[PDB]
Amino acid sequence: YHQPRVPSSAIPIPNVSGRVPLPDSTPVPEDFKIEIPSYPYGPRRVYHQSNTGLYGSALIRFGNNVSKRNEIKTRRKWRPNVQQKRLWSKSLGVFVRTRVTTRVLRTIDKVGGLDEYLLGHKAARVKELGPWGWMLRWRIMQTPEIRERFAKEREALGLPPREKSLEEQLREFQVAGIQ
Amino acid sequence: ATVKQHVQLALSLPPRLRTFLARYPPASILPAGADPETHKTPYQEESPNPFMPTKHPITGKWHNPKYSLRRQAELVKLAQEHGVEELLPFTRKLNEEKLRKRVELGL
Amino acid sequence: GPRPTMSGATRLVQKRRHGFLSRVKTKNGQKTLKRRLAKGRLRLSA
Amino acid sequence: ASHRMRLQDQGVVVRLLEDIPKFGRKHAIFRIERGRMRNEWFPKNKAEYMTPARFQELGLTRDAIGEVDRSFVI
Amino acid sequence: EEQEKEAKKSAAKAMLTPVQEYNRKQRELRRARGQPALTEEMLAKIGEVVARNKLG
RNA sequence: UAUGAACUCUUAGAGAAAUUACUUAAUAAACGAAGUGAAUUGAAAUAUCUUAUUAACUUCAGGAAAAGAAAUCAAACGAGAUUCUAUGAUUAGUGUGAACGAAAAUAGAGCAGCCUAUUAAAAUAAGUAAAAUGGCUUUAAAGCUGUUUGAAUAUUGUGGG
RNA sequence: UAGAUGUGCAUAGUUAAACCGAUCAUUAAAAUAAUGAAUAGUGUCUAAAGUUAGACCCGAAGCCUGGUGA
Ligand SMILES: [K+]
Ligand SMILES: [K+]
Ligand SMILES: [Mg+2]
Ligand SMILES: [Mg+2]
Ligand SMILES: [Mg+2]
Ligand SMILES: [Mg+2]
Ligand SMILES: [Mg+2]
Ligand SMILES: [Mg+2]
Ligand SMILES: [Mg+2]
Ligand SMILES: [Mg+2]
Ligand SMILES: [Mg+2]
Ligand SMILES: [Mg+2]
Ligand SMILES: [Mg+2]
Ligand SMILES: [Mg+2]
Ligand SMILES: [Mg+2]
Ligand SMILES: [Mg+2]
Repeated sequence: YHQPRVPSSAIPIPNVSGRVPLPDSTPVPEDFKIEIPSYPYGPRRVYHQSNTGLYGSALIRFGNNVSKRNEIKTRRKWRPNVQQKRLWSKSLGVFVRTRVTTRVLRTIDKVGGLDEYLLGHKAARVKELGPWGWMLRWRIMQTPEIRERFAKEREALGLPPREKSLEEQLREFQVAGIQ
Repeated sequence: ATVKQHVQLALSLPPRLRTFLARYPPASILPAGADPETHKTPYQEESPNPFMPTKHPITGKWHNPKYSLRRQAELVKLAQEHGVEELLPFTRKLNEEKLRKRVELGL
Repeated sequence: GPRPTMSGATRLVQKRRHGFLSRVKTKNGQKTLKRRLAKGRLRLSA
Repeated sequence: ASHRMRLQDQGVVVRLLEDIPKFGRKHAIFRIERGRMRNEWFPKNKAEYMTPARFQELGLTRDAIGEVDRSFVI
Repeated sequence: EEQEKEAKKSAAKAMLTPVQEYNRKQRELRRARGQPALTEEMLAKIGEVVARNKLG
């Protein structure tokens, strides 16, 4: 999709292909790439359309067209109610464009927003996210809002406070290019 | 001299039983003046009764028992074959409780 | 009846249409090789 | 009348944060159309979804849901 | 080529939530406790129950 | 029991494989799982049905894979994960018919349990269970599913069957 | 050593079926009133057979699926 530019972040919203192409305006040392951790459950072998949107657990289903008198069976399909919406992300602060089903839209309102739908750790949710939803999950993790939220939740669980960030690495390349 | 063979009887039990008794020892086998509340085994501290569900304090959700009703029946059947059924904690699969609930309440 | 369909036939079309590379570089051509290889053929192509 | 009717959505529970006029005062809980909250209020930080966890932190119960006040004025 | 493969498959450890990191840390502390051992003082008391329920 | 050598292509890139040009560039089939899914045929025609969760194709994966330690079956007694073979069974049952067709249980091959899983996983699971509707499966249940909706908190009787 | 274990068939028939039972079923109550139904099985071999599988042998045009060729 054509995603907006994050207000105060050089890292753009990833491409559905998994690539994060940076503008040539950003000086970057050659042989450098932003690789997103692979999806734990791997891509979806059928209905590749769902590998680029928030489809949840909905796929294309095949069944029969049953007549009225003789009950003759004919093959048909059942497609999910896929729509293209602009969802607000509090962390990023922009309207993330994506294809989402009407059932996943209700879940977004149920959890409290797009960010709360991507940060879920339950196995059922990571499967619903898919390759695309896993990339948005990775993008919000780099934001300072989610970073300060996880750093605060580690103090309640008795975890030590938590190397270098990816947003500062790109900042270090602009000062390095001036020297 | 009969104490050297008693330990040989406890050491002859199946490993599946020795393991369970090691982490969930009842107050009967503990030392004479021992207090069950203190020196609790790390497993007992997590679950006083591994056969009953426990409500996590922080999160208001019940945790399934460490031994399912199917595995509870296998320990009672394996413990009853070696005469150590008096050591297992309370279980609805106990041959006595199963029979007590019937005589008490009936059909 | 049969016709002389190989009159004026060039060996450049044989390599393009039935050659080895016309098959290893296509999905359906890999089957022909694997099929002909399972049967034990020496002449996999052309 | 019938024994079964078309299933409908009554809206989403939200708590106002900016004292929206014609809808309710600040910190007012009620059900609103999912479209207005999703496209207008939430992006502008005018309201917030009332998730089950939000009810516990604020100490309120599910029985505190009000109704929209079309006659409200600042 | 093997270290770049194992390190790649372990690259998702930076996307873990604080709870996922907390549970994974408890296994390291739990697995270090080991298995409780049965004192021969306790084994002697267990044999008494066995002998009493087999021969009397 | 060690050991020297072991060319070219399939198999860097290109191309009319065994060439070019480079370089210490390199992995068939059968079997497995999911997805998709016929027709001949039989019913003495033929539509539901049967053929058939078949053949075939596509994807992904390993030496095997899949499955697996009960939200399982039983029936007032009890059994105790999965897998394979036989009986149960031309049975219950479904279907106008033609035909299709279980499970409990038993015998044998193996036998192993667990979350501290002998390789590193859960803070015990919510858009889920479930409902209506359109289908699959099927005995109407259970199970699978598109659409629109949408719960509860443990034997001190909460949830599924 | 001892105990138990391993499909099945028959030993009782009757009715739609259960209760019932050398008796049972129908007679809207029952009752010799009548009518119908009652007495060696089981295993093995040899052989001939019914059923389902290619099913005594040879023979279509055609239908579907995956591939090949301008
Ligand atoms: K007919
Ligand atoms: K029948
Ligand atoms: Mg698609
Ligand atoms: Mg011709
Ligand atoms: Mg010509
Ligand atoms: Mg509406
Ligand atoms: Mg070469
Ligand atoms: Mg090449
Ligand atoms: Mg069977
Ligand atoms: Mg549970
Ligand atoms: Mg459901
Ligand atoms: Mg029910
Ligand atoms: Mg059902
Ligand atoms: Mg259910
Ligand atoms: Mg009889
Ligand atoms: Mg021509």
